[PDB]
Amino acid sequence: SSQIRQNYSTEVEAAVNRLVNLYLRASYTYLSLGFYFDRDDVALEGVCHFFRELAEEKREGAERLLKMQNQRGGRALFQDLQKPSQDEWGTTLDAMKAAIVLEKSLNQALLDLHALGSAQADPHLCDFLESHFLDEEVKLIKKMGDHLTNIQRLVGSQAGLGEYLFERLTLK
Amino acid sequence: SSQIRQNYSTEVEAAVNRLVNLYLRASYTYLSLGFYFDRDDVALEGVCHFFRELAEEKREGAERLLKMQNQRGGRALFQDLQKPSQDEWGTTLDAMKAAIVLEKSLNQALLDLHALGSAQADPHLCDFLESHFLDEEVKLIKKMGDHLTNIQRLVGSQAGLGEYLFERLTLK
Amino acid sequence: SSQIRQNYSTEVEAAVNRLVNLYLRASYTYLSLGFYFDRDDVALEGVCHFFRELAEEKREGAERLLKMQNQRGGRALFQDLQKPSQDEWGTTLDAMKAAIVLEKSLNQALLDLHALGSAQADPHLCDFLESHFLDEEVKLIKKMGDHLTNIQRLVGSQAGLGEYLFERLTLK
Amino acid sequence: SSQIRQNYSTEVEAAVNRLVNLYLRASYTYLSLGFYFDRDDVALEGVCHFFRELAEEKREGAERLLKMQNQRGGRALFQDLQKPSQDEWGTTLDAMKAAIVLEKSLNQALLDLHALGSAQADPHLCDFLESHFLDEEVKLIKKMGDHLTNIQRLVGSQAGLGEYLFERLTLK
Amino acid sequence: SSQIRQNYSTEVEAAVNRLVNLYLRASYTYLSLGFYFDRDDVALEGVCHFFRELAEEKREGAERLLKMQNQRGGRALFQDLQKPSQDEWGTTLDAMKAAIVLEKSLNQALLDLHALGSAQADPHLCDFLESHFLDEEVKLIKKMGDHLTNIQRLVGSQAGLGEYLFERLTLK
Amino acid sequence: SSQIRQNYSTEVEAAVNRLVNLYLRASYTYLSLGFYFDRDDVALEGVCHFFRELAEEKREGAERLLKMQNQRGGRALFQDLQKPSQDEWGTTLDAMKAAIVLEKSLNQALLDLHALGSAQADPHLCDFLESHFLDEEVKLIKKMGDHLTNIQRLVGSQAGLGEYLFERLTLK
Ligand SMILES: [Au+]
Ligand SMILES: [Au+]
Ligand SMILES: [Au+]
Ligand SMILES: [Au+]
Ligand SMILES: [Au+]
Ligand SMILES: [Au+]
Ligand SMILES: [Cl-]
Ligand SMILES: [Cl-]
Ligand SMILES: [Cl-]
Ligand SMILES: [Cl-]
Ligand SMILES: [Cl-]
Ligand SMILES: [Cl-]
Ligand SMILES: [Cl-]
Ligand SMILES: [Cl-]
Ligand SMILES: [Cl-]
Ligand SMILES: [Cl-]
Ligand SMILES: [Cl-]
Ligand SMILES: [Cl-]
Repeated sequence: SSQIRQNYSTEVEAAVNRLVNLYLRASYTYLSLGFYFDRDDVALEGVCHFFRELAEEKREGAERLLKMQNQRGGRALFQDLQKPSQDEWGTTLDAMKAAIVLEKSLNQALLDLHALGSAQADPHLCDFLESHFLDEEVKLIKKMGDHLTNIQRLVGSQAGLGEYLFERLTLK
Repeated sequence: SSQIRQNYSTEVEAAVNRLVNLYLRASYTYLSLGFYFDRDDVALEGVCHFFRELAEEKREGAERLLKMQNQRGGRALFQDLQKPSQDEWGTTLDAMKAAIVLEKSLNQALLDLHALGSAQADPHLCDFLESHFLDEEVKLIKKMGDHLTNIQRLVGSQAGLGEYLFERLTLK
Repeated sequence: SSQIRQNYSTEVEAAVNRLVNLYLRASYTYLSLGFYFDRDDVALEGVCHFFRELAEEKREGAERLLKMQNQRGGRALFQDLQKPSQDEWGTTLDAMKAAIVLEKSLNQALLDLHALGSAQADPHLCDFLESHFLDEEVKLIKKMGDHLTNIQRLVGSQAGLGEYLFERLTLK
Repeated sequence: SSQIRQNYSTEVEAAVNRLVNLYLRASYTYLSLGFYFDRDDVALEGVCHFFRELAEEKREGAERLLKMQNQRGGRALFQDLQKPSQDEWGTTLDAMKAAIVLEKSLNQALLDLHALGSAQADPHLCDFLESHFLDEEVKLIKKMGDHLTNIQRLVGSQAGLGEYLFERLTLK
Repeated sequence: SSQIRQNYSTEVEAAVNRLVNLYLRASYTYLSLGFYFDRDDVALEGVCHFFRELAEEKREGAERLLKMQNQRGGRALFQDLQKPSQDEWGTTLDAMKAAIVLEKSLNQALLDLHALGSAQADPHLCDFLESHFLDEEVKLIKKMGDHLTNIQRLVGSQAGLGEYLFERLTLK
Repeated sequence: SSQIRQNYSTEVEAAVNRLVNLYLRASYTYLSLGFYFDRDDVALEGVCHFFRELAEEKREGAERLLKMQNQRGGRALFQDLQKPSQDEWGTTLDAMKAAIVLEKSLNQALLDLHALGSAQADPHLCDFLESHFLDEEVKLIKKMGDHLTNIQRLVGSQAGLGEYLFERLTLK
């Protein structure tokens, strides 16, 4: 094993690889979400953009984890990437609900990894998560909750109109 | 026939002239759409602008086809231009539905011309269409589908309010 | 009829639509003229350019009339566009003679419309014509007469040489 | 199926999704290659950089395919992502040999997709591949062949020295 | 054969080499044309320049074909270059007639190569021709036809005068 | 013969034409050398570049000779261009040896032409050679000898490694 590796458990190494799979799976989900909102029969450009930007953010999260794995002397191992949970995503409301579920699963994986780092006394790992992931996730989940509340307020009234207005005046 | 003309069938030449007629007819339709939304009793400025810009795009499409006809040594022939299918265009929803129908007819004419070019082994024609028309049309039709979905979401609720909001927050 | 419409007769409205047809027909004629001078067996680039620029000017004239129709609360109605009077345009002299005939027909239509506006006491219409069309047409017809005189002086001598020289030293 | 979808076969749609999987698998392989060359006991920074930049290029290829899938009205479907073929990559020579094998498999998939597009008369697909993938792949494979020849010339002599020199004077 | 070569037939490879010979032969012809118009007893500087610039364009065409041959893994093979068809080129009219004959032979060779690429399902080759040669040739042939018409118009009248005027007012 | 021609022998005229053939033949050889080093199975980019730049230099030499031929009132005559002496060029060492042989043949042709100019008392010719060719050739041959010595020093040791290092650290 590495000439560089120091205080880096095989348990963290493996969990890191699993987290990479989760983030790339999340990126794939957002790719599918984005392109669904680009369909001529859905056509909510601002929604498409919001998800496509998240696909990039999650890929970037994976890359950051991969770089860290090499910095610590672990070995990146890639697994098959499951396709997204749906082929069609319903309304903006349905899609944002699915996004916040996804982000909470990522968040919980991050927290689990942190707890493992703390159990293994791996402060570099803890700092890495604290510095590049935990706050970003909190911020993102908050934003999603904000959106959900606004989408919900709009679409009790008259649903199509509310969906359009949200896209035009919050997302675009 | 031309000193320049090479691999340019009489069938493509004629189809090009017909496509010019279709694009100018489309430009005329958008001129009528634009000015209908400028009526004091319709008064949706952002809708007027969206259609007036399309009238310009379609005229520009025609000109591009005419320039190409001369570059290949074909002879532009102009025919009468039929007036638009309607004198009044209803709501923003009605108008966008009519626009996407129109654009799909243009798209199908483009695809037909491409197939003719491919049957005649005219790769300059194919490239010309691929480069200046097929993607533009795809993009435009997608945008229209996006708009339609947003208009529809807005105007199940309460129709006038939705029509106003769309114009103000997506189009203007 | 319009919430905006005021002092705008149905007779002017209809004449405006007819003038739009005439200007678009003129634009089509100039498109054909331009591309004829681009043939490898005609090959007078400066002549091609002079006509292609006029096609744009006439389309722009039509658009200006269409915008005005909507500003006054009239309804644009488009008709078939007749093809140009010729498929081949002869010499630069022949082509300029045909252009000045065309421009005089446009001019006379403009004057007729003005007289109708004056009979209907429609000073907005009169001003619109006076401001954006009557002087432009006068200027253009003068320029064409200038060209014709110079073309004619050149091509009594030795015709091909004169045609080349005009293109090179006046048009290009 | 889509309001936008036109001339886009289910066979191409599916092949596109498969190509996305291949490009993301390639990106994963390059992530593993990059981090292997960052190990303290391998320590060839210029090699690490060369592979890490390729991981980004392949992810970007996938994204471009996903964007195109949505533009055509197809539906992105993601599958599990297999881990890379090796956990340790040997020498720079071994690694470059594995890279060129990988790139040739991507190239052949691209060519297969093109042939399918050509069989389905899908010129947008053909152009998309021709414009954004086929030449890039050719260029890349050439570069890899160049590197391989230079690596091989260096490491018949005295292997460690050659590996160092290549990294320092070609890659860094 | 090449480590890079993929979908590149021996028939295209050979035809490419032949096209290189044709373009370099064309460059040589234009070199001779240029210098003939520089003779003290011909002395038409603008004609000399027009041909000398074409010699450069054709050499550049050859180089572009050679670069492409290497990119595809073909092997450039050079053959003897035949001298130009004439040692003296007559008038500007004679010379432009010879130029357009030459350009049409190049054009037909380009079209033949395209057809071969299409028969071999070599879309990189087709795109290469479409993108860097077919339109350039069309444009050039059109320009030559334009010149020929202007030269001919000038020199029915009084030949020396027309030849001078063309050089001074179109070419210089 | 020319209105301009003065003190320019038919012997020099003919030798100039022959030198043009030699320089274009040299340019062709360098085109083949360049593209050989671009093969995926040779892959020495810096070597490819060094030869491709020489192909341009030799074409430029030919053009300079052609311009001079016209300035003196001679008549450019082009002959077939023989293909290069090899289809594959071996190692960088083999290729540089072939290049210096070629350059010495060009140099000797230049010297022969100078001697002919001196025998014919043609000081314009002598100056032309002295000013634009003899020193360039000396400089180039010296550079090649420098390269050869460095290539040879590198590839007694361990040949592949030396070939790579030379390309990376001298050529690239
Ligand atoms: Au910790
Ligand atoms: Au085609
Ligand atoms: Au009036
Ligand atoms: Au195709
Ligand atoms: Au093809
Ligand atoms: Au001398
Ligand atoms: Cl451990
Ligand atoms: Cl799974
Ligand atoms: Cl035909
Ligand atoms: Cl009709
Ligand atoms: Cl009235
Ligand atoms: Cl009519
Ligand atoms: Cl299908
Ligand atoms: Cl697998
Ligand atoms: Cl073959
Ligand atoms: Cl021959
Ligand atoms: Cl002599
Ligand atoms: Cl020989």
